[PDB]
Amino acid sequence: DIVLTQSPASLAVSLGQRATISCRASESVDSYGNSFMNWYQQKPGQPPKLLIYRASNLESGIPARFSGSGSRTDFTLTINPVEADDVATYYCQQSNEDPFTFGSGTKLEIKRADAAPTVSIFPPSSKLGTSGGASVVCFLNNFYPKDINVKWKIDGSERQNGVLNSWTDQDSKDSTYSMSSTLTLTKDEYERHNSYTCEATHKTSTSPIVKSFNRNE
Amino acid sequence: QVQLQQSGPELVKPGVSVKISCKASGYSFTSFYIYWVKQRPGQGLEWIGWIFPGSTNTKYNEKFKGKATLTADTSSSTASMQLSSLTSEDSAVYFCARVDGYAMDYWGQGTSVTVSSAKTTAPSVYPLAPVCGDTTGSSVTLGCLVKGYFPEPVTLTWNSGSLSSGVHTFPAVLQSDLYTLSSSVTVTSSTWPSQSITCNVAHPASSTKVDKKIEPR
Repeated sequence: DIVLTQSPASLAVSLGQRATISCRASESVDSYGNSFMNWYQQKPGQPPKLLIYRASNLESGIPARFSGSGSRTDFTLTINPVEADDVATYYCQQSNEDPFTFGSGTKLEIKRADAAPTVSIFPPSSKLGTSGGASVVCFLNNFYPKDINVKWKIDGSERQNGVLNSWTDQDSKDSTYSMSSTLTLTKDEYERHNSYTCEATHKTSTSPIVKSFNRNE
Repeated sequence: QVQLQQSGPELVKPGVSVKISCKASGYSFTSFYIYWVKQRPGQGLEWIGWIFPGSTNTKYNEKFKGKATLTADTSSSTASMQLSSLTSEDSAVYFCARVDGYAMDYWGQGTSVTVSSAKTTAPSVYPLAPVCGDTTGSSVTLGCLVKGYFPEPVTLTWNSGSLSSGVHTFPAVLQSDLYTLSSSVTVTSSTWPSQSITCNVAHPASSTKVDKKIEPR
């Protein structure tokens, strides 16, 4: 009912620096005398955690580095300095009237030194062959930034059918990303070809990291 | 110690109502408001309605009025929400929150409801040992493949939870009405295979607790 918009939608801030988050309102929530604007921190898989209520007053247990301000419709939350465990989507909510509404979302991400992924290729297990399946797994662990492309090659030729990808959220300590790719194939298709290469291009190096295995062993 | 304990995950067919419980402990149940919040996967937060455990007093969001009903039992100190005839746009994470005017102080874990009209399928656990060949050295990675299951979630554990520091758990991605999820653990070469590293996989719907030891191929 009362629209709350957050700017920007996503911000990148280096460790130890200042981050500014805005929350615009369609109606003045500060009515009657005091501001009824709350702030929340939500890490993936976890419920939102209340940081600051009424724009100014912080909740007990929350560090003083989390600071909020504003009145009427324009409200701002700042974190100074930022830490590795600040990776979360931050929300502003309003009380006042009439059905309670949350903000819009603003994802916080940390900029650090560029890291190269440690690539590890895994052949299908012996129990996969008995079931009739064949999944070749490839893990890309601890790298920055998030932008990465994985290309599967079977016997020198690229394969894009049956590729399953999943990206992790930023680490609460390392502030790094991780990705896993799997070739969902059948036993009939697996035994016909020999070489399987996992290839990944990144900003850290022009040469792609190629990890491969042969079925012949 | 104020706590809110919500129920487990839920799989429902379209056109079936469901009750979601929220157990409260550590405070006087009848003296505080309890708000309920909906979260569409990969989206923002939605306020559903509040309930006062003292007596029958509720106010709902106009978008949820004819769908959500709130009840509270004083003797068991549990807040319960019923959601009538669930659709595709109802598959979300529902939260219960304790509110002391006018901010949500304490939260539950959140119940993940999925609809979803597919059959519940058993997960298949596959151990991922390093590429064939008697070791490589330095620091080797181990993996665990969970292929073809329904529905969410799957709780992944390594050695009952002792070696849970260098673990990368990947979010599940749906393919052809089936979920797939992987986990990788990176350990030093000195502690493998001298120390036995096991993969603990648990699934609620199929009621399966498959434990698999990763042994060199």
